[PDB]
Amino acid sequence: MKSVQTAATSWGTVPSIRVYTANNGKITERCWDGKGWYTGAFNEPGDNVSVTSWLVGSAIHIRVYASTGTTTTEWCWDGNGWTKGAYTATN
Repeated sequence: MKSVQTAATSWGTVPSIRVYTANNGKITERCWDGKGWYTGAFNEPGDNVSVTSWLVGSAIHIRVYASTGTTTTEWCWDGNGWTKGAYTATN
């Protein structure tokens, strides 16, 4: 059976949770901050997704690795929007 592919990260004690879903070439984001799931700003092409995040003090930083074919693009959240990161790999 086919299925979408997800990746998840969380932080703090509430917690905040972010769940990324790769579905038929598109990666979208659902978010929890303690009071209901909502659709996040992240929307980028990809058939596979992984994620990691870390705090610096109270500030969250998220890195999402979105892959199409042999190309993995890193997307970066550092508090004010998603930008493309420096990640490269020779796949």
